[PDB]
Amino acid sequence: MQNEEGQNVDLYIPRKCSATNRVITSKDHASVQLNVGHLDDKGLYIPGSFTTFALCGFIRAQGDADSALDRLWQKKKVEARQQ
Amino acid sequence: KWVPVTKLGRLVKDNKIRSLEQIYLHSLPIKEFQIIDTLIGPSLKDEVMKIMPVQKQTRAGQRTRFKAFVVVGDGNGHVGLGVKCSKEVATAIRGAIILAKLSVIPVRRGYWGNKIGKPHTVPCKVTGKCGSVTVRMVPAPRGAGIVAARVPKKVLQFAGIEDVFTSSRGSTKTLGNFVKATFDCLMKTYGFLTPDFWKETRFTKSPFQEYADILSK
Amino acid sequence: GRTLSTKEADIQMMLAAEVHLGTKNCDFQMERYVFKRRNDGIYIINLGKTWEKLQMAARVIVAIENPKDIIVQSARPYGQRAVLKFAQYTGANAIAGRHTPGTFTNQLQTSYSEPRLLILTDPRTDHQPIKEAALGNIPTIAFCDTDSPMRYVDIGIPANNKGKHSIGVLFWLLARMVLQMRGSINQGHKWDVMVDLFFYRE
Amino acid sequence: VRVSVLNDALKSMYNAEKRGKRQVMIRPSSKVIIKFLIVMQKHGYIGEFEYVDDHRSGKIVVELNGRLNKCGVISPRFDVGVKEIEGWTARLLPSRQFGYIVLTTSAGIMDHEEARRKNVGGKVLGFFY
Amino acid sequence: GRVRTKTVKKSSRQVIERYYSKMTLDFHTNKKILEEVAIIPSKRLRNKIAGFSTHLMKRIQKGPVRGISLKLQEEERERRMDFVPDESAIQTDRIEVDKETIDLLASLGMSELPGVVLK
Ligand SMILES: [Mg+2]
Repeated sequence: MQNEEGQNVDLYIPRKCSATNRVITSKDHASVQLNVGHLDDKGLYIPGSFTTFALCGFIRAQGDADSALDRLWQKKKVEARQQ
Repeated sequence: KWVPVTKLGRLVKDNKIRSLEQIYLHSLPIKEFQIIDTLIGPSLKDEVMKIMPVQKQTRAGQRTRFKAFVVVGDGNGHVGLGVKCSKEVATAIRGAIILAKLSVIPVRRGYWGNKIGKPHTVPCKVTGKCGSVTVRMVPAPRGAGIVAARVPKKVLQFAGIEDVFTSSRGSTKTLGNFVKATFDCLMKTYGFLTPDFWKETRFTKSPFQEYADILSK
Repeated sequence: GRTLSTKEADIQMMLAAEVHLGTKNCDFQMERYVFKRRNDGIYIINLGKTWEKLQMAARVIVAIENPKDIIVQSARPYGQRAVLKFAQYTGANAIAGRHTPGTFTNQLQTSYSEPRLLILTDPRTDHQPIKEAALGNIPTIAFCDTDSPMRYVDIGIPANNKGKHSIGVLFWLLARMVLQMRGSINQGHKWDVMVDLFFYRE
Repeated sequence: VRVSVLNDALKSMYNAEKRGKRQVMIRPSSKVIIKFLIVMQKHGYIGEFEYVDDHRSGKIVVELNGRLNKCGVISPRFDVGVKEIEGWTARLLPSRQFGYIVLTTSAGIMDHEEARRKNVGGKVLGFFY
Repeated sequence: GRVRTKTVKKSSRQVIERYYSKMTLDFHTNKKILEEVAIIPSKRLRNKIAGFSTHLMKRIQKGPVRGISLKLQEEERERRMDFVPDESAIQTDRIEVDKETIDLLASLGMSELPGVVLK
């Protein structure tokens, strides 16, 4: 949200679930954030280089978080050449 | 003085975390009221809303305990609610203040029509429910004021909302449920997905990962 | 000759350890990792997906700057030694046996912990740790069988988490991958640590 | 019996979006449903939708972006003049900054802002946001 | 009845944990050791703690006792458990796998894995 002039007005921009797109609230303590590190040509982890995924409490309680994260990681690895 | 027992408390005492929005972004639990006191304590104001006695029947009479409801707020988008039952009214009030400080939440404020100046009302229609009490908040034009009963009006004033319309259904004479429904309605402000939030999220390191080396000791 | 690849040798060892033998029931959320059901009724797990999930879990683990923020625990007796050795070699913490309720929520408890990641041998027997972690924004990696519940499981590795040999092999495999990604040991299927060290023993 | 295929389709999409499904099935298909879906897609509340022919009413498979808070039908289709659009929007939409009311007018199926722009009235079909 | 209280039990456990080296199986020697290495307000309490400590020592001589952590017992257990056999108990030379596992490996492309044999 922005003013007519163009100034940011919101207190903060909440994160969104990487799978459901739901807004992650401040008291959604079931939500999680995961970093999947990247590997070089020799199968060595490169420090500071990872893909970040956020999962909401709704999906994690529903139990679809595992499959959703698997699909998202597969797509992101295909895009980023992580094999 | 204060000896933090959590990573978040340690970071707040070490000044690595300077704003409540950093915690709100990652939704980390807050288990020490000293964090809130250090971050937004100076601008916080507390108010006792009701002292409710409750009684438990026993073999040798009725055991009476008192319930204290406390509302804390900065009037600038931060509000919290606390309920504490205790034998003594003073102890109940102290516990309620601590709980409200711990339960402070961020409140999203938007515009009714033209977006000039600071926000004055709720971004969209919201509804909170506690027990049988349902409280609905509707955006209002500038100058409309806070159209609400005394309890929701106090909660909204502490939250910092300038003008809004409200409707209520159910046993609103149940003050605890009324205030809890108002708090839920205010909390639901940031959970609604609007077009301005359609932009893809750019994640940032959580505090525990950013200051992992500092917390490693 | 024809030296096997790392994945080939790894899947061979999984077959030797019987990691691909599931139970007679399959969870609807674990069905995607199951290959097919045999005439007897035991579901066969897909060792390729198991290896890929092991790789993913190792990738997630290696990204943790401080290994002491990772807690791995096993409720059942068989996996206690496996989790102990995994913690010893990867540098993480291990909790062997019963899990104290409130460990992740009671800030005043003496055993209070704030892990950045949780690792579990079986969700069914480690339900309480998973439920508690659901209250503290703690990511979860779990070794899930065909009938394991997937609730509050972030990364589920499809494997037989009931046999001592299977559990030991799985934890040895995860430790080897994490160490290789870190770069402290040589790449390939071989690792100086004896696999039997992770096996439950009378 | 089946009375409002548009209502059935919108309810199916709303339930699927709540459940978090990436794709939803609509059966039977209709040109009113297609126009409603096109209106939503124009503003970006849904992804691509594909029509499947079966020598019958047909079927539709719609991809869901995750941006749809709620889509619903208004029954009966009340007559809405150009001056009643403000009241209908106040009644149905969460806010004045976003949200759409779909109307069928003599100029075609369109959202309430386009109806206001063209100064055309009609009958309310539904809403989405 | 004669049931030792929490005070006696805790005192005996702590005394055994902290001074296992000098502990004996004789009640009089144990009570003398307790008098030397602890402050007990009551002689009756001292005798009760000494007797319970002797009983706990007798059990420990048999084997491990829950609630008591002995450095030597733990170190000996770790030393014994840390051993490994000459040959690992995982035979990759011969692996009997069912036709379903054969199909799984064929789908994976690992239809040539050495040692894999159908029943
Ligand atoms: Mg018709």
